[PDB]
Amino acid sequence: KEDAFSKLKEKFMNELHK
Amino acid sequence: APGICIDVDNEDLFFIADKNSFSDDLSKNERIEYNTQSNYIENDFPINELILDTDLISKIELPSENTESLTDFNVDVPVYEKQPAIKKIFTDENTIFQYLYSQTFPLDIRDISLTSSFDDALLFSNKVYSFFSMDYIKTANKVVEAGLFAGWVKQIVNDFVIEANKSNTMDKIADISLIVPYIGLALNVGNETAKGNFENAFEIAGASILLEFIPELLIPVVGAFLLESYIDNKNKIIKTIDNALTKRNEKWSDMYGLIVAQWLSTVNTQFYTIKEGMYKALNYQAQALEEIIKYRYNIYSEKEKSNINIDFNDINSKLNEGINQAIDNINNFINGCSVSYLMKKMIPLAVEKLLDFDNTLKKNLLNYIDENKLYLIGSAEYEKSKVNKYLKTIMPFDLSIYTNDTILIEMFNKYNSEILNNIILNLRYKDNNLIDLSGYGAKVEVYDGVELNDKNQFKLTSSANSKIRVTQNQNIINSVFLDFSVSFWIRIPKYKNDGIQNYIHNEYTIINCMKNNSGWKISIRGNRIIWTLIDINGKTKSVFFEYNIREDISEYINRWFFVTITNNLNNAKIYINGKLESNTDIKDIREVIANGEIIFKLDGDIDRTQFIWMKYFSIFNTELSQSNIEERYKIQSYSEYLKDFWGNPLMYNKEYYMFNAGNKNSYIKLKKDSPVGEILTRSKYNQNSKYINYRDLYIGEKFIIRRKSNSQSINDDIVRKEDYIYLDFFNLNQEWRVYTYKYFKKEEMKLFLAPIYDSDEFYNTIQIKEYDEQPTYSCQLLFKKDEESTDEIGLIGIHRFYESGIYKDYFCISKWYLKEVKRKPYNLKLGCNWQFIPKDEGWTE
Amino acid sequence: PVTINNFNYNDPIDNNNIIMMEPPFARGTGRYYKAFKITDRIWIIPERYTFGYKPEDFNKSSGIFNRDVCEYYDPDYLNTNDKKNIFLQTMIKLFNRIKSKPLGEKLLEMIINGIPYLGDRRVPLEEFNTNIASVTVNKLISNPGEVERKKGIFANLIIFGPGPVLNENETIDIGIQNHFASREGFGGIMQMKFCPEYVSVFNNVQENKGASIFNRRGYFSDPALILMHQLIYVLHGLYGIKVDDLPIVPNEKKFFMQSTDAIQAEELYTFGGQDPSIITPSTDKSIYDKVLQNFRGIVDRLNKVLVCISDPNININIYKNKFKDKYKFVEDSEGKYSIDVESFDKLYKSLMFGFTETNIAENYKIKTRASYFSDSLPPVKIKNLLDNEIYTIEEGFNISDKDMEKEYRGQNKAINKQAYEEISKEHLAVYKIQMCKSVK
Repeated sequence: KEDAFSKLKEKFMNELHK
Repeated sequence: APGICIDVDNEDLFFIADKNSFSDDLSKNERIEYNTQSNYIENDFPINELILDTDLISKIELPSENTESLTDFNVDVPVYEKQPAIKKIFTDENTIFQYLYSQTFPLDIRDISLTSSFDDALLFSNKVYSFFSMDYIKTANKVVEAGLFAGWVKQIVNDFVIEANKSNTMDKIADISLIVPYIGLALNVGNETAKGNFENAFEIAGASILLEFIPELLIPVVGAFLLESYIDNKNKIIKTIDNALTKRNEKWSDMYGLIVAQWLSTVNTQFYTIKEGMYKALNYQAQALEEIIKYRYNIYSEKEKSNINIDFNDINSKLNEGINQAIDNINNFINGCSVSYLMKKMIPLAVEKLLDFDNTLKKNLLNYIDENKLYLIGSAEYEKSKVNKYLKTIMPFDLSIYTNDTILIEMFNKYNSEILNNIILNLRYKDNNLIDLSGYGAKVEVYDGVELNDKNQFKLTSSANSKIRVTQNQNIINSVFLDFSVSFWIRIPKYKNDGIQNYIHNEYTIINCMKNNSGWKISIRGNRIIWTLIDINGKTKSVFFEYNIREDISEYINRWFFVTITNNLNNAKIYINGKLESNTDIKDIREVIANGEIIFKLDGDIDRTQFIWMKYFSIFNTELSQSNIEERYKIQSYSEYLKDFWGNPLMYNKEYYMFNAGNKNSYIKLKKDSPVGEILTRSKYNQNSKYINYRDLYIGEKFIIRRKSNSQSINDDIVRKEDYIYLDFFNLNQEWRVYTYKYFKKEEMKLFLAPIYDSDEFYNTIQIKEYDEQPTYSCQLLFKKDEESTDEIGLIGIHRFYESGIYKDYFCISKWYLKEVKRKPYNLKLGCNWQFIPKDEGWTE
Repeated sequence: PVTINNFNYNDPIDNNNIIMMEPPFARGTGRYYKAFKITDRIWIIPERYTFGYKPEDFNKSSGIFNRDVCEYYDPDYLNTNDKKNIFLQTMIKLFNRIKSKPLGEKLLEMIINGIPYLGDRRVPLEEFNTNIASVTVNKLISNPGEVERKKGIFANLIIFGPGPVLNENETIDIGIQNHFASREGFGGIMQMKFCPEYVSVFNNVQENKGASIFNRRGYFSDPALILMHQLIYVLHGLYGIKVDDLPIVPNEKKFFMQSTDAIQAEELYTFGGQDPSIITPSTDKSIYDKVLQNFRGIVDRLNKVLVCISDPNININIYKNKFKDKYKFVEDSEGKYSIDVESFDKLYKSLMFGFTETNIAENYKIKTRASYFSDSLPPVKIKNLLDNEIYTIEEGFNISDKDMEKEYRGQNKAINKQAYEEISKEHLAVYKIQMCKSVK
């Protein structure tokens, strides 16, 4: 299961631009 | 005629005076009388007084030389004859003479090489023994191209100078001021000093291990004093008593002079021969290198020699300055060892017999006052107190009394200026046991209930068998006029919340040194450490240090700190971590007995789960200055490794809660449905009392440190400075990791906390640091692109981020910290300063 | 002041300052030597010291005399008249260097004036007796080929050339019937064997000040200091205080222990510096007490002396006043002599601790070794002591015009190579221990 890492990555990229 | 046979000049042997050389006269009795005088003869005479003394040269004219012929020719004419110039002996020993022989080579041999094998140097003509490092030997033995030669020549000459100049101990916490560590390998002099690690063997046994012979001292039992009766005269009885005490001083001084004479002619002679050996050994090693260099220069073709610029006088000159620097160190080290043997191994044995003489004289003099009390007319009691006062203070040894040689005086004055020579007890760990490395040979016996580890930590529990007994050397010189210090490290556990009343009220002893209800005592009552003095009469003085038990974060509670206690005429002082905390006046007390047994044991109304940790217990025979104590604090704080919150070594594969020195009441929590560090506030102490306050430490995420690569020293699990590590933490069942994003446009940025996966846009490599030069348990965490790169991204810390609404603190990486970490005093309150808190027996919450 | 006499070896015999002496150890056998009076009471005989030595021992062999000397042999030293003159002129020069400063001049003045008592322990208290080998020496005053005629003279010191070992300088006192007048308060004629050119060599490894040298290592000694060292043994012997008490004796039970003779306290007193501290205060006082008791024997003799049986021209009162002055006794109104304890103390200390090699070396700015117990290197030969380019009366080797004044550079084997020659190891004899390996 790799897509757990991708779904966290977008939340970080959201948190960064927040 | 096989067998290796070495011709040694009688000149190069050791001069060691026989015991029959020395006088026995101190054992004879003296008759003391009203007009008895002291006998001293100073071996000096001033030359200027001799040059301008009008009485010296004769005024009387010389009588005529002419007289009658001699007819009585009777006279004894001595007769001389020769003896053989060789004496052949067989021996198993390989000492100085044999080891120096191994470092020479014949004139006609070509292509010599160096070796660390003593036996190979003897067997083979082209092998020359060397006492420098494995790396020097290998570099000296290397053959190279013509273009690389002048580089190699410059390097090996430089390496020689470095190897010769080694003047420090590898173990930096050992109490040794100066040492030249290759002496053992060079000569094998004394007790097999070439075998094993010499520096290690020296720390245990001292100067004694270099001596080829331990001499048998003459220390006579001083004879009895026979006091005269003058029943008529009061005046003459008081003069006889005064002459007895004054003649007692002569016997002390003459005993010391007897010891000095034996020192100079049996011990200091041996150390002289050693200094001469090292001078020759060093010159042989230079000669071997000059022969190797010269030989390899001439293997090259004639045209290759003109692409190589070498100056052979410059090489000889540069090696010689290296030898002369090394000889200065060796002379200082050896001179120190010689004075050390005098002061620790000879003088105390004389003091033993002189105190025994003083005791017998005191019994004699008091009985004499008692026999004559009628003729003393009630002044009697003034004389009895004079006798007891005079025979209390002992004569201190001063070498300058028995010689005017400036070399010897400066040896002695240097020795006394070095604070490590004031140590009289020094407990340290070797081979699953505690022993005394002071040099005075105190007896130490550890019972089964004391836990020991190889970091010098020992644990006193409430068990009956958790005990240590130290029996002190009785022959060390300070009864009335105190002048001594005590130092140690200690970790004292936290109070139990339920049992605060037993903690705060019940005093308990940890270290006890008492004899005839007099001495000193170290005790604890809750959050107070106490030093106590007790005299012959039962009088008491105390000085204490108390740490605050209402503190968000305590620097003392269950954390290692350094204690030093100091005692002189006026004061008894406590220093904590090198700084003065408390001070009490101690003039009121008189005569404290410090020669008792020292008992390391918990004693009092204690909890059954009570314990204490201690480290590096030592005693000095002088009052340590603030500098001495601050220096000792820094030295004993040194390590290759990093430390945790409590002060114990920091470990890989150990669970840790994280603490931040800049935001002390803060902690890291993983945010709900988001991969970032949320920063909350620490939960304080819940309820009840009034005397207590603290902040919870076992809170926030449970981190764990992981090593990067297996290709390393996999002996221990200890994290060192500059190591590369992954910072991980637990998330339910799985182990997650801390990353930073590869693009970092602003100054501060949130950190990415996610499971263990090989990504392409996130860095995982952290270098653990310690930018603080003073002692600390704070470390820092540095992100880079990878191990090899010299660029540094930023340091892990905390920042207050703005995020719009339609301010919150996050676990971050920052550039601003890198611009501050190298400022002069160093900010302890910086947000990049982290400490790791493991779960510990001595802190419950 | 002190006057040094001048003469050449071939000068005629005058029976006054140039004589044919019959020296003490010849006994009454017919061996006589041409002798030169360098100052009052001091004689030079430019010839080899043969007394007690076999003629064949003057050659190098497979043996040695002393275990602690690097011994140089030369049977041809002093075998011509020209060689004897060189010796004599060299001794005159060293004597002038010694008197060039007040300290050494006073050493000579004490020696010249310290005449032996006219007697020894066997002589009755009431008598002076000059007819013993410790007081009187004969000169042959007849012409060549005539029947022997003799007269006696008093003397203090007779300096010979070397015995078999050129570099083994030595001072010697006279024993009769197993007792020594120079050790019992009386004093007696002293003899020396001396060689000015073959000097000792030492190093300063222990010294953390100046350690300059270049493999031909260390420093060579000034012959004037070597001479002054032996002259201190002469002084002690003339005043009757040559030490006989407990000696330092080396342990020899192990293979690594150095072998030497017993060392009386005097040898360490005479060197000075550090070395007197090896003599315990117990032994320092044992020696002080014995000298004093010997001196008490001498006052009692001066109070009782009535006649001189052996020489009727001796004025009893002239000699009483001379010996009073020598030993620093005091005189009461009735003319009895006694010991003043203050002036004994000052004299004893000046003789034993005043004149030392270390004190003299410092005063004359000559480098010498650090202690009696330091290592010795093989001797060297000084090329020409009679050349003022190398060696002068004023400065020895350390001449300021030649830039040899600083750091004793005139004595440094690496700097002043012109001054000396090494000696071939073939000619030296050295006691060795041959250490052969074994196991179990």
